[PDB]
Amino acid sequence: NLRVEWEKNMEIQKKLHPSGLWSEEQAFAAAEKLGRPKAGHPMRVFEDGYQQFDLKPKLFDPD
Amino acid sequence: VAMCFSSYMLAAARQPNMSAKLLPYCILGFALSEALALFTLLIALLELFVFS
Amino acid sequence: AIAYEVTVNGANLIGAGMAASGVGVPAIGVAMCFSSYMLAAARQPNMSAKLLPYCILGFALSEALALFTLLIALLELFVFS
Amino acid sequence: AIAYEVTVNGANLIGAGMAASGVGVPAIGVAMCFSSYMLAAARQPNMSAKLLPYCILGFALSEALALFTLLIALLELFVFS
Amino acid sequence: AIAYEVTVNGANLIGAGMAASGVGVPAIGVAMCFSSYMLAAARQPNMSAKLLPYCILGFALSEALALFTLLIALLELFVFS
Amino acid sequence: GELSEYVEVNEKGMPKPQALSLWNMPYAKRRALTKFARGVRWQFIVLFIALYNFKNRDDSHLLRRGAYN
Amino acid sequence: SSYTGAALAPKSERLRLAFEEKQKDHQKCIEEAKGKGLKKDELIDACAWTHRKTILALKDWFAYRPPFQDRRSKWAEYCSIRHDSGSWLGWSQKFF
Amino acid sequence: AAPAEKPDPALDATKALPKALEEVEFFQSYAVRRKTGFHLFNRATGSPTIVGPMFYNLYNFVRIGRVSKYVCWLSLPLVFQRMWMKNRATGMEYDIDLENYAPFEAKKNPMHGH
Amino acid sequence: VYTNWQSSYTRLFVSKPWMWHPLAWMTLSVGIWWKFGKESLCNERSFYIHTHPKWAPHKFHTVYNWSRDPIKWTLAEQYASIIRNTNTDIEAVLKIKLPANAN
Amino acid sequence: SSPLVPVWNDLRALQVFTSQEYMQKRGPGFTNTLEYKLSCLNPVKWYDMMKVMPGGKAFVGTALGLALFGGWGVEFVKNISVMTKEKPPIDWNNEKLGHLTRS
Amino acid sequence: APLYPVLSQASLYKRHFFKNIKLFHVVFYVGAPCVTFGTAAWSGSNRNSREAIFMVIEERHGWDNFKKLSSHQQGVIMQEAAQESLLARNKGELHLP
Ligand SMILES: CCCCCCCCCCCCO[C@@H]1O[C@H](CO)[C@@H](O[C@H]2O[C@H](CO)[C@@H](O)[C@H](O)[C@H]2O)[C@H](O)[C@H]1O
Ligand SMILES: COCCOCCOCCOc1ccc(C(C)(C)CC(C)(C)C)cc1
Ligand SMILES: COCCOCCOCCOc1ccc(C(C)(C)CC(C)(C)C)cc1
Ligand SMILES: COCCOCCOCCOc1ccc(C(C)(C)CC(C)(C)C)cc1
Repeated sequence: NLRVEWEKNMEIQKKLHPSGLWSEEQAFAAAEKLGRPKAGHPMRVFEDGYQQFDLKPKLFDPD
Repeated sequence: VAMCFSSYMLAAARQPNMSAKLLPYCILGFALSEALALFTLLIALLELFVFS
Repeated sequence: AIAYEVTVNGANLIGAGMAASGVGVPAIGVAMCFSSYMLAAARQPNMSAKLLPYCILGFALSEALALFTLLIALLELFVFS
Repeated sequence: AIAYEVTVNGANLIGAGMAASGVGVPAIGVAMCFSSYMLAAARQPNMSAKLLPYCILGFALSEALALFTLLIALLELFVFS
Repeated sequence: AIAYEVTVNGANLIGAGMAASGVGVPAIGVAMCFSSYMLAAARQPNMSAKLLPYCILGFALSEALALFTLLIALLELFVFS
Repeated sequence: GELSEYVEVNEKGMPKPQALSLWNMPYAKRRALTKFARGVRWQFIVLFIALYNFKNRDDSHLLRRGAYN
Repeated sequence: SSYTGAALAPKSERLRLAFEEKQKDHQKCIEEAKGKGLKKDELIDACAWTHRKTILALKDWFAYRPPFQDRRSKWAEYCSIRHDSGSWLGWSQKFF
Repeated sequence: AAPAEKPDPALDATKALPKALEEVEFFQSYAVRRKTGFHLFNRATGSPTIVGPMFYNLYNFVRIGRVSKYVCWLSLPLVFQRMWMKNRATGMEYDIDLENYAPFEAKKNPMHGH
Repeated sequence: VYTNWQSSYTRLFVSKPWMWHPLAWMTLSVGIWWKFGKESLCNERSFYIHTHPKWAPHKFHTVYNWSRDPIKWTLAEQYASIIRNTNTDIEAVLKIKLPANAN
Repeated sequence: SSPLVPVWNDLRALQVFTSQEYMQKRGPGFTNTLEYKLSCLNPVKWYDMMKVMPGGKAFVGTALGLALFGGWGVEFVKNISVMTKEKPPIDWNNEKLGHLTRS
Repeated sequence: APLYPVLSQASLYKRHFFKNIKLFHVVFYVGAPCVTFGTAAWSGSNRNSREAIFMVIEERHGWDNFKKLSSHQQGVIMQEAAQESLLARNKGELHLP
């Protein structure tokens, strides 16, 4: 009860991410605090042989 | 399916000597009954893994 | 014309219940087999050995469709995002 | 074309009702086994001991499908946001 | 793409009826167990004592699935916001 | 029974009807029906489907090149 | 909206642009290794990946021969069918 | 075509269930126990339990085993290990910054892929 | 007394179709793998599909770590070893300008 | 299978026995007609009557029909779902790349 | 006057130990250590806990820093990671996908 009450109060005041979800603002703030690299998108869907069995692939588009 | 097989059971208990003559119908009742279950199941799995 | 693509994430977990409603409809047919085996043996105990194959044969098939009905709802969640 | 993702949080529960609605259909198959054992013993009391194992076996199997249906309803709520 | 999270508060209450619909299906099995035990007793009065244990067993235990069909709807409203 | 591509024969050498009798119509009508029939059913259906798709084939690759200008 | 239809560029142009993109992605790795001050063996360990990607694009380009024009291919164009104008037997020429 | 085969008694089914009941009777024969040292907690009604009176049979067979009765128990301390570590983890104090940066098996984490 | 059981495995194999069955099984399975699984899964051009969560769930006991990319660095080490064994120039590929199939 | 099997059997028997009735009606003299004299010089008839011969000639005829025409039939079946589809223009080879003086 | 290589009585006595085995004599005697120290109970728990532990470590602290620290603090951090994984606060305390 103590743990879940503290966790709920921190989820309410946004000092802690919600249960099961990665929050962007909190993750970026924690990275800036610890002086670590920021959470990027390291995946590569357009790598050779990742979506070959995918009937609905993803299209390359330079934004 | 179990309707067909229950019918086969009660027919055999009514008359054991007719156990073999109704066995072809015991198989024919299941094959083209389970097939309709498969056509429905075929749609539900065809509904996902081909449509984009 | 205009084109709005929408990705409804709720249908990931709606269809799970929609399939879950059907998982029990085979069970009433499953029990029909063993009820039949009971009453058939009550009519003729000596035949209970020859019908028991058809009893086991009658269960696993009738039970199977329930399992197939259960597959989609479990295929619906633990792979789709 | 434009792309709007939507995450419906309400869908965490709409399926749970359907999964709950399908838990009661096997109950008829559940009682169909005890009814069969009743009528079987009512036609042949001496065979009551040899059919009781089939009776317990059928109750569990019919009950399991209802129980399997229940897993979706309980799995749909306490983990999914 | 854009992401609109929505919280449908009405789905807190919609599902209550959806689960509620399945509460009366087990009643047919429950009454079936007695409809069996009556006819069995009319077939053999003397065996009425040995079937009564297996007459309340399925009685209360089919209602148990009805209880879990009902316990969700009552767990759906007075705790969820 | 009721096998595929199978037919019984009576003492007069005639085919016995399994489901339907069609030997009442005259020989001229039978020859009219069967002069163009074959022992092949699904290939004609596939051929008509192919002819429909050939009538409705695409010629965009020729439009880009200018065969219709 | 969207549509299921023909590829935009020809195969040859597609492979050419892919080879150019991998050339760029390899040149960037090489420039970064030079800015970092790496030797030959370290530059190899750095940019072997993009080198292999470029080599695979080059292999695809060399492997794809554009088709030759002849009466059979032109008739196949008119018929709007995928046709090999180098086979007397079709699917069995693979085994004959 | 008309072979006229007599019935073969070997193809009948009049021994499988008797043999299974013989095996089960051999099983239950080892459940016979004396009156001395007998105790069984009944239900609150006073009626017996289900699993209760069928523990003596299982442990009488464990008595006759040779290796499993000295090996299969070595996975049981691991249960208490989990019982203790779970209770340690239910209330473990953790860094908020590390929890927000590296949540374990959380959804929508781009470092995982989704 | 002569027996192929104890004196000739070849004649024993020839005289028993139920010994041919496992060999045909093996040949068919290997042919199936060669036709379908070889180029789609095992080739270097098609090896990143094992990182997919749908078609290869938890092939690495977890979701695939893309920040680390063990496949990339393993294969890069191997290509580097190939390049060092062949004494090939890295920058020779960048001096190429492919033409276009004009007209 | 379908329950129309006896219907199809009746129709097959109809056409077969009507063709035989026609042959009985026209009676002898077929060898004097022009149709027979052309079928004697027609390769389709040679192949069709060699198919039913013994000595593996059914296998020979079927495999020959495959090797000759069934490959084109497979290609045709593959192209049925290609005729209706949008395809790009053919990148005809400029026939300029490849020439190189000998040395 | 036996013309064959007669095998001694002690050699037969020893071979009988090897060929007089029964199926249960193999199954249970080799399955008990296997089931206990196998992928189910001990080795599985160890080797599958390690994956979550080192995932958590490489996410929170880093593998290089973890290798640089002492074995004691390494084990402490591993134990904390094990507790976080066993808890599974994000999965609703359930080890399912
Ligand atoms: C009993 C009397 C009945 C009266 C009714 C008769 C109606 C007959 C059907 C006519 C329909 C024609 O249908 C129309 O055909 C044309 C070609 O002809 C198809 O068009 C197709 O061929 C053209 C011509 O090269 C290609 O460029 C095009 O890419 C392709 O779509 C149309 O997609 C289809 O819509
Ligand atoms: C409800 O279950 C019914 C299924 O029926 C199974 C029928 O098969 C029974 C086989 O059981 C056995 C096992 C061992 C044996 C003996 C005693 C012969 C074993 C032996 C050779 C060790 C002495 C005999 C029967
Ligand atoms: C290989 O298959 C054989 C396995 O058979 C196992 C059967 O399991 C049931 C045995 O458990 C029991 C149940 C009841 C009882 C005793 C309690 C019969 C009732 C008693 C002793 C009070 C009369 C003993 C053991
Ligand atoms: C309901 O039954 C559950 C028990 O199942 C246990 C599974 O055990 C695996 C095989 O166990 C054996 C071992 C030996 C045997 C015998 C002794 C009959 C082997 C034999 C025939 C070689 C003597 C039978 C079964």
